[PDB]
Amino acid sequence: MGTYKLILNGKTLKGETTTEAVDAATAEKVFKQYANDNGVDGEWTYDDATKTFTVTE
Repeated sequence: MGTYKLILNGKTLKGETTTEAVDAATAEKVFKQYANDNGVDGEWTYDDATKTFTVTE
């Protein structure tokens, strides 16, 4: 597997968490719960080189 670094990059608040899965779609699907619960809903963009997945709002 690979560890995806979730970075909440919002217009009011931010967050930083980490979760590993077989693919990007699982990282996104799972973290969306927390993202919207925390108050961030934006553009989900991934970088496999850095293993980062930023939600920019």
